[PDB]
Amino acid sequence: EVCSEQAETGPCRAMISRWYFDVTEGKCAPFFYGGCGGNRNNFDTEEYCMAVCG
Amino acid sequence: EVCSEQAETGPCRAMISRWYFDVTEGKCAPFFYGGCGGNRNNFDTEEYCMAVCG
Amino acid sequence: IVGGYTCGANTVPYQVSLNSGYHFCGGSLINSQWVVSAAHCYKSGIQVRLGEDNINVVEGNEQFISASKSIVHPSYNSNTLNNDIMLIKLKSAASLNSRVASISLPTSCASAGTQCLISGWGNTKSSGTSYPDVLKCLKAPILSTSSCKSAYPGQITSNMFCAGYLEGGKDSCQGDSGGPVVCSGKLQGIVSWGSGCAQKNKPGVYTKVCNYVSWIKQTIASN
Amino acid sequence: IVGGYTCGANTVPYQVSLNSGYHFCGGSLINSQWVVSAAHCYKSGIQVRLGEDNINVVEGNEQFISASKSIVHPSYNSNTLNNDIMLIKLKSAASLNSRVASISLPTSCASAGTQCLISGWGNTKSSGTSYPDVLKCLKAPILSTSSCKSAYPGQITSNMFCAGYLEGGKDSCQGDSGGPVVCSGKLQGIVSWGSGCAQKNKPGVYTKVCNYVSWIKQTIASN
Ligand SMILES: [Ca+2]
Ligand SMILES: [Ca+2]
Repeated sequence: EVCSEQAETGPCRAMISRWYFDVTEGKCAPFFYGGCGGNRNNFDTEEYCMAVCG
Repeated sequence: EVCSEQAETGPCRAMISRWYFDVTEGKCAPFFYGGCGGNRNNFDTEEYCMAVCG
Repeated sequence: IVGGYTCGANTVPYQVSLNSGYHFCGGSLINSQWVVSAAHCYKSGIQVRLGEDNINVVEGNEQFISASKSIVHPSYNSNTLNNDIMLIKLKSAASLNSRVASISLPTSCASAGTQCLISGWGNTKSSGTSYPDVLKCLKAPILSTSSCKSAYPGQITSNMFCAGYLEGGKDSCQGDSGGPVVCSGKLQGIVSWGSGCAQKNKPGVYTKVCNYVSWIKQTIASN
Repeated sequence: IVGGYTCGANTVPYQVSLNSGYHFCGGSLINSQWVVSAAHCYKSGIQVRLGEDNINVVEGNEQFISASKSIVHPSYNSNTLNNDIMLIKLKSAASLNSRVASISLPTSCASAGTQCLISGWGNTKSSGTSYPDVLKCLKAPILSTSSCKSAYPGQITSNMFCAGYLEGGKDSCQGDSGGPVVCSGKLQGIVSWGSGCAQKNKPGVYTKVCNYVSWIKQTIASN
């Protein structure tokens, strides 16, 4: 599922605050996304992340 | 890939020290596995984890 | 144990800690040379620790004995968790005393509603982690099979029972596996699995020991 | 910037910080009202910060101006990272002074071996994270296209160039995107991407600015 993938920064070099679902903690946590690539466990807000993965 | 999945404890209740590859840190890190279930990013030793995911 | 309380040093004398450099599972002493635990706790080179309270400090009143053989139940299914029971033979017999004692095996099963004592050194947070130094205890009743089946559709076999609270807040957790569920001075369960820990409508699932007493006796006598 | 050094307050006057509550990308001031950055740094409601050194402390000598419009390059490909360039128009013109100055666009491209100055507030660890308060600088030469192509087989287009060291240890990193690569007083590159940061044989890849000067001029004049 998208919610089980680890948070991926990607090869781009920006530091954009995004959210991913952390299976261990069982909730969404923030991470810095590089701006391109990565995977689907990458959401704009904590709320969106929870609506999809919570 | 197996190396991109988050570390999963599983539904069993043991606390067995295992290893998983952390994509963010780019190396294997330890975690406590419940003893059953979980996923493939789960190795016996740090060395085995690195041989497969490093 | 989530939502439990400090048992008190040596108040659960049959409780053992399984160690392989660190505590990984619990177990119960059934006699001076045999320990009952969960099948998924199986490991090579296990050191059994008896008379233990603070697993992080050696007080000198404990007994550390190596396992000579670990016999997993022949029908243990790692996928279903059915027959999640294992017997461990100690290299040498434990010295039974005020701190080390055996627990009785059941002749009759326990009914729903029975209050049992569950113990272990597992995580104390249902969210996050916090492992205790000392042994924690929890009083919890056995749930009805229908409640159990509904909480875990398709997952409960005749060799499993649910115990705890459907409201959540109190449950066993990671680090408790293999530990005792004692009701009225009898060993009725072994900590096994559950969805998370202390989650509402996700109570703990335990191995129904009364169904294995013969196997236990046959194995002990034949080994 | 991994392996760089503290530039010194206001020694790189054309360097800007893109902010949306926190610094997310860098950029370069090309004139009193236009900033050049990377396409993947595109965002709605960007506040441009000029005359900045410590991004965490407002010293009162900075200029915070909101972006009125961000024009991404029409052929930017998020999959290939080709044409990774964006222009940002400030709501009001910056006050150019000793701390705020524009950088010249190139008329000629730079050749391999040219030493350029790269700057930003990105991660300073090639392993783990450590974000600086103050602006970091790094001197690095432009690599030959063959070296670049071999380090990133199938990934380098004619609008990209590699700069840095194949031995690793010095590179730009997350938080540096959109920043300037200035060679001989001319803006020749924009921080874009790379495999990790400061990794041996994985140098930084930058947008080849000399290929976009016309577009830049056409866009500025038409907006
Ligand atoms: Ca102790
Ligand atoms: Ca400042």
